[PDB]
Amino acid sequence: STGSATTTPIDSLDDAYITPVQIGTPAQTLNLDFDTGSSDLWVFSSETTASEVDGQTIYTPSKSTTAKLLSGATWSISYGDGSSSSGDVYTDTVSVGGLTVTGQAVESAKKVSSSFTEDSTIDGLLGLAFSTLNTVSPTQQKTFFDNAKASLDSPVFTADLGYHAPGTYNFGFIDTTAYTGSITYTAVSTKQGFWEWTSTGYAVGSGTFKSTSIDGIADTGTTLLYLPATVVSAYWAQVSGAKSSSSVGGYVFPCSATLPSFTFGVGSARIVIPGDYIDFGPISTGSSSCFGGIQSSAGIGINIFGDVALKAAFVVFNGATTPTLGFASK
Repeated sequence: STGSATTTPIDSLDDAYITPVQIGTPAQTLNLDFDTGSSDLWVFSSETTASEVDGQTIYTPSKSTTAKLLSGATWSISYGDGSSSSGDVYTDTVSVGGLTVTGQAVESAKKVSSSFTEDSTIDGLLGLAFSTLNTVSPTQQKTFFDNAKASLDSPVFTADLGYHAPGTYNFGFIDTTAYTGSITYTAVSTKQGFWEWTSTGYAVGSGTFKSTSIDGIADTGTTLLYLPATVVSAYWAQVSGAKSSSSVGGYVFPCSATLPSFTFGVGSARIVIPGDYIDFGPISTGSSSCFGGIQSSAGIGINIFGDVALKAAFVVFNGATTPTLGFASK
């Protein structure tokens, strides 16, 4: 079996992408953020503290004939940005673009931090990292991908994110019309529970490619590209007036400047991120200082190939016994 769903940016800056997901019987459609950097499927629900809900569509397990409370199970998660959520667990039927999983753990949020409450367009997260990161206690739960794996024609899912435009998440097949050239596959380490891989280098604009190993994670749930200070300083030194600002919390650049492209290596292949993808617009409305899409990973401890990098490629997440990541130009 296969599944195919359209994912749409939530705003004009591609801050996040939402994909409709059907939960329960009869279906309740919620717009979830597909996150390859986490492994919990959690939703805003009828149990979420009324003051922490601001416009989201909520899941109501009492209206679903297939919902079952997973007795005693609780969850609690904290994200890299400091945001957090917790609550209880239900099992229910979950379908993504025609692909159905029965008995999927659906983590009902009882409490959510301000960051989630503010984002009225996001009803929850659908985690696609390895099930070893799932926070359900005392019995760890599987991700939607892990549960669907046996039913899939191929144990893969693909991410084809758009630049200021909708894209697609496909499960169980590779659309040979969505990319150009060939797909370069690279080894994945599942040791930390992430889609962790090694980039073979980088180039800034039309500069020469520097071969150097950069370990990092393929993370659809992170907006920006976070790389070592050395790489980020080499990029921003090519933009007139660019600087790191403590007030803002990152590199900013004059909105009038033209940004060079950024190339990252995948084995012997090169992925080119156009300069336009690195522009995140004014730091405040009317400001002449614009926020950069390439930031330092020094304060995080892990390099992250977020949406800025991923949207420049057709990306294959191969969940076979020996996992791999595939990248192709598009």
